[PDB]
Amino acid sequence: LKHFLNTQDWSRAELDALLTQAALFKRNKLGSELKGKSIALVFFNPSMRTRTSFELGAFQLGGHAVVLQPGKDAWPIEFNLGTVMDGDTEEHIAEVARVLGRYVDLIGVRAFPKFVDWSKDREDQVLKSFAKYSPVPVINMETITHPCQELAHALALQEHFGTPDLRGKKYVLTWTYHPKPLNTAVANSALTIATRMGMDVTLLCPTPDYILDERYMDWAAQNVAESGGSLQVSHDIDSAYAGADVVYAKSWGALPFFGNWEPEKPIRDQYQHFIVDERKMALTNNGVFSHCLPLRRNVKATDAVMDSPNCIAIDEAENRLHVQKAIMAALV
Amino acid sequence: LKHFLNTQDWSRAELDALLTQAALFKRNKLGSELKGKSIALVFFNPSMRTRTSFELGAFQLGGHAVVLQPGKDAWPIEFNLGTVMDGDTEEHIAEVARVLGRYVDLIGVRAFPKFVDWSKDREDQVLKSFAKYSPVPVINMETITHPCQELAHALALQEHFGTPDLRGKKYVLTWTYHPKPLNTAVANSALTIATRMGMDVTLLCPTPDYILDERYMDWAAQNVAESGGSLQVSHDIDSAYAGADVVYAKSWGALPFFGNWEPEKPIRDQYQHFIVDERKMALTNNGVFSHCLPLRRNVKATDAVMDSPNCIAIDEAENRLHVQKAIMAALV
Amino acid sequence: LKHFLNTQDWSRAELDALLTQAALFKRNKLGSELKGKSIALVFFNPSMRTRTSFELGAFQLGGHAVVLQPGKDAWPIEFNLGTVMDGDTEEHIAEVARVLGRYVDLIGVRAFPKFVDWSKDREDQVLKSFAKYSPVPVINMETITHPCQELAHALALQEHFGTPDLRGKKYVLTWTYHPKPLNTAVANSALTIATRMGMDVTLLCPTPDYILDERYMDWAAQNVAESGGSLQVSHDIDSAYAGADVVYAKSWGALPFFGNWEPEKPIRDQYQHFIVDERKMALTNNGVFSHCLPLRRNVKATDAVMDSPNCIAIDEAENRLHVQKAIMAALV
Repeated sequence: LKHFLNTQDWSRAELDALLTQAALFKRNKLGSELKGKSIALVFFNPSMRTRTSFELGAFQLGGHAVVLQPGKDAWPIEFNLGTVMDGDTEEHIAEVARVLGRYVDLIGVRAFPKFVDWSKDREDQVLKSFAKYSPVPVINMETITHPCQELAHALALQEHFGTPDLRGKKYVLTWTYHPKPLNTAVANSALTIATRMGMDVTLLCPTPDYILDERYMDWAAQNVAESGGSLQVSHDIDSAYAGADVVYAKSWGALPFFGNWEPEKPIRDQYQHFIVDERKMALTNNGVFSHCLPLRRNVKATDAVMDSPNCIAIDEAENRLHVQKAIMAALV
Repeated sequence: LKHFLNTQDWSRAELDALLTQAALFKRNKLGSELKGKSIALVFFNPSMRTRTSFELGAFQLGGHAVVLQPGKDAWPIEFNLGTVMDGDTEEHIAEVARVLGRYVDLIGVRAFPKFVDWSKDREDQVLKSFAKYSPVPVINMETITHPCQELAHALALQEHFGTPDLRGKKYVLTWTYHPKPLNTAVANSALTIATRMGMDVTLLCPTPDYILDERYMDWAAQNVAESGGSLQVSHDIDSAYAGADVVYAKSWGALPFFGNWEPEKPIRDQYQHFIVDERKMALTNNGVFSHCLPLRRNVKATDAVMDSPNCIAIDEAENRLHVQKAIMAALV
Repeated sequence: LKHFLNTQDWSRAELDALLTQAALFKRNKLGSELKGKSIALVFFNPSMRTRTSFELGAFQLGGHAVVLQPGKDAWPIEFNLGTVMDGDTEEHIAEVARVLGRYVDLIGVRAFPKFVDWSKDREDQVLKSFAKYSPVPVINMETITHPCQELAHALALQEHFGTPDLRGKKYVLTWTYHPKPLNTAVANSALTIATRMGMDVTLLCPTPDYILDERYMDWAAQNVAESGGSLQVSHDIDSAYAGADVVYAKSWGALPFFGNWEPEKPIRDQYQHFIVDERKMALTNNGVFSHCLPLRRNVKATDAVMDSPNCIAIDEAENRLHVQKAIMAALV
């Protein structure tokens, strides 16, 4: 059974086909690819873009999305195997996945890490358990990676430069400030897709402690070797933005300080100058800026940058609708 | 771009057309006016009638409504301009409105005042910000006015008297009791529409402190001059209900005591006799009674009055469905 | 007006017709029985299977379900008659049922007992009030009985044995452990339907204190007399499972300890051995096991039993979709 857990599991030809179908749906949005079919959108965390785009995408293709929130309107779910369920969880994922599988044709799942222990969060237990027990395709709506965001981002870039071939473009994935440590998911995904697309990628971050998990650094290395791009880690702002064609910002807590954010607070607070502003963007080769959203203004990026004509964040957000319809169409 | 923020922004001919389309939809409820289209229903507060009627209205016209709850299932939104977003809000309305605008064809918004400072609540910041940044029409689902309720109310009255011309009818907008101070929204709207319709309006309230905001008292004065009706403020129950054709009840906290409700409590508590009962309704010219709902029985109105054949509250509630379909159809 | 509050209110011919239409829908799931129609699914408690199956069922028949949660996204509702509503409730069921009745064609309602006083919970006030004031058919989505579960369960059994006639089969409704006292609803329903189907029913429970409310014991006695089956209460595990054809497990708090669960805790805790495991199921006549779900693994039933090919819980869950479509189709 084929799922959409990560773009890394898909071949370049399959991803290219997805992006092309997405472009096609953008030209003709109403279709019958999901006529009479349904998708269960399981959210373990809040969402505005993902819930809205998936719900509308199902509707536009003749299907129907059922939105579920375990712990809120639905029952809390247990994922550990061979355990005595006398705690807070009411039912096991083994039953939940099988039951949903008797109702819907697709299952989307959003589950952010707990932020207590990265060693446990990095296993991607929720998503993997759904994929393991579900008899129908499972779609990652964001866990420790955000593959739907990757494709919306990729499409937006191809549309901006007017070509599907992004090789040679200078891509800067820069860390940004936030009063708290966040999920590395979007950063993991940006690094993954930018390298898979063969761009010259530079991972700009405050210190070596902010380098992404080895898993993704390795995916990136393997992607560069196959795509013809390049990977580089940098801690110098100016040399990074210089001649950049694309700048993608995202904040995340240093992995080594996972679970023990107390001492990491004073560390992030001394790098508030990583905020994307006009000065930095002026160093780029008339580069484009984007963010997965939601974005805190004057913290992650300045009002000027957000309101700049070079900001394609709204276009990237729109593309979430189109690429997700291509994904559901391909899996059903 | 045309929005539906207040009936006051619309000409009498445009409002008449809306009411007529509403009557038409009431006769033939299924249509294709919104086929393949969608509306984002953004709720910052609870709702039963508004959410249900809008969701069903979109469905009956071939469209689809996406229900969003910021702070609950969606991310909290910031509305202030040029501010450092390092607080509770995750994203700015500038981005939210633009993003939604890439997904849906219409946006409905419900946001009650905070009740901390009327000077700030009366600016109608949430609704105005959506209308300012949204590339698609915005619909008021209740903020400091409730225009959809106005039209449902107006239609119900025209149906009751069997004519679209309500001039000459004696209309009484009376304040009612409630253990707490409420939003003046529905009262502001009732005063607005009753005068726009040219009726002889009397604003019955305990003391001069319960007179509505000047903005609406002025809209009313201007409406009377154009419609041929009349406006009057009264603090005497009996003289008010006398010969009334319509009685609309609604409770609200005295504006001058906004933010400082402590001393206003003992003031409202000594006017519990404003409750609409059989004795008062018996003084009317076989008048009709209604309320926007939800209504607390034996507090705002008695069981007898609510169960009376002269109570058209259920009809007014139904009409919310029909007038909203006319509104969405007109804006799309 | 015909409602679906309990199978006991329906004749055997009407129930048989429902089960047959359910089997028909299982073969051809898309239809137009609810084209342009809608159902309001009112949930006063969480739900995964019921919300999903009803929402999808409405969709597959061309209709639309509106999901409402009083106290959450909708306003809290008052059910007591002739009372001063100055408390937590905002509106009365008399108005809520009438209003919904002007919007939708069917109303489903889920409301679990409060667990404070069985004498009050057993009156089934919420469901009865909806049926009393609603101008459209009302459907029980689980209160003190779970009739939709009964039919899904019954269909699954007929499919398993390959015949609609279940007379003669040995049916064991066994109590199971849980760190807390639960609703007797599913147990009440299992006893009701198993006897209505004419099976040889044995109510297995720890002590006489765990015998179900007289209302259902009497329904069962009357059912046996009409169906040709039999009813028996047992406190001996081994003699119960012996030669059983079906074993349905469910946990519930002893009625006599309702409201005062403190002393009932040490009582349930000494019967943890009622958990359905391989040893017990091995005593059956190659019997089938099921549970309404959600189910806590290694508490109510063991991993082995749940993963056994004799467990038809997933099939029973699926059937909720089919029998509910038959119910809505019959009532509309």
